[PDB]
Amino acid sequence: VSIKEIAITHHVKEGHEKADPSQFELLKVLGQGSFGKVFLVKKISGSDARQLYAMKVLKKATLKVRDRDILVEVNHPFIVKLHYAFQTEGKLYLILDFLRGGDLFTRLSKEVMFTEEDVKFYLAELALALDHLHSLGIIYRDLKPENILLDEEGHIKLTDFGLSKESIDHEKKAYSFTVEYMAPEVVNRRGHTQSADWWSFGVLMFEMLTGTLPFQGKDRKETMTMILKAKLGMPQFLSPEAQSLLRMLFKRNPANRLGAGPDGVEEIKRHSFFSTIDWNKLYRREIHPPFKPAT
Amino acid sequence: APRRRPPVKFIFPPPPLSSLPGFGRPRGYAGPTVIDMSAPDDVFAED
Ligand SMILES: Nc1ncnc2c1ncn2[C@@H]1O[C@H](COP(=O)(O)OP(=O)(O)NP(=O)(O)O)[C@@H](O)[C@H]1O
Repeated sequence: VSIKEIAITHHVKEGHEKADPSQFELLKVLGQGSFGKVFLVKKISGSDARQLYAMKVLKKATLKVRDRDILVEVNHPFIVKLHYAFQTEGKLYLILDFLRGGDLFTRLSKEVMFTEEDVKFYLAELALALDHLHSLGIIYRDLKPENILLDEEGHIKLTDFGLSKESIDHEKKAYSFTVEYMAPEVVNRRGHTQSADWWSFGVLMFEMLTGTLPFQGKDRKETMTMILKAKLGMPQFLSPEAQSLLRMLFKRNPANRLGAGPDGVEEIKRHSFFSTIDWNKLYRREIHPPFKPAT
Repeated sequence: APRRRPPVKFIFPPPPLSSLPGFGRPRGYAGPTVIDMSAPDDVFAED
């Protein structure tokens, strides 16, 4: 059951030059997260001079790993890559890939009308990224649409890789208190298991295909009650393959959930829903995304 | 042709769940119908 906390203090490609605040120039604010604003920075020194990066500013960040650098191992085709990490004046600075494709939910909203096969492509790339973190013992924990971005080519890019973060004092909230994608065990505070991510995966699949969240409440308290006790009627516009995957994913006992069996993620890959996906070609980014961002 | 799918639009930077209690949202699929609060292991009722 062993869990190890790795504090994120400094990072740079092995044999490369470590970065510091003077080497970046701020350009704009990319977006607003729970832990603060995300910035666009331009490297002004070194071999990657003129390159654009995304920057997060935190008090500290740790990576919880259960069961080569971990920051290098988490590198994946569909996960943001951390290029630099440095600490200054009691603040942690994360230099990340600048994701130029925008978020998936805005792209889907721009289309308005799309097919299940369109959403299938993004879910499949999302599934590979989640399993890669699972393979190294990392849990995504708090998977939400804000973390699901696209790159210039239109491929999925997760904005984080399971980091446990603490915001700076300026961003600090008075009450720490998102439950909509949380698994029942998480609501029960029974522990966050790797099957919890596949529950969050299912809620995203439901929301992307239906446009609505499966459990809707007025406040945090009510929605938590719905996650634990609600029985839902399957939307009938969904395909039989999609309904089957949702039913296998939406099981309140973690052990009954798809992906928690002995084969693990290949349970989900082999499902009837993802039948049209060539997973190896998908990993090689040789399958074109349904929508290109530049349009 | 596959089964007719609903028009899907999202609000990015989703508004917080706590706020906006009675504000109506634009017309789309209302959501899954809650058949009961039986707390069954299988969230979806079998067809
Ligand atoms: N690498 C990036 N490139 C471009 N935009 C980014 C990047 N990372 C984050 N953003 C933008 O900033 C928003 C917030 O990022 P996010 O990773 O969700 O922040 P956070 O601090 O981890 N809080 P949260 O995701 O709610 O737990 C995203 O929805 C994007 O719009």
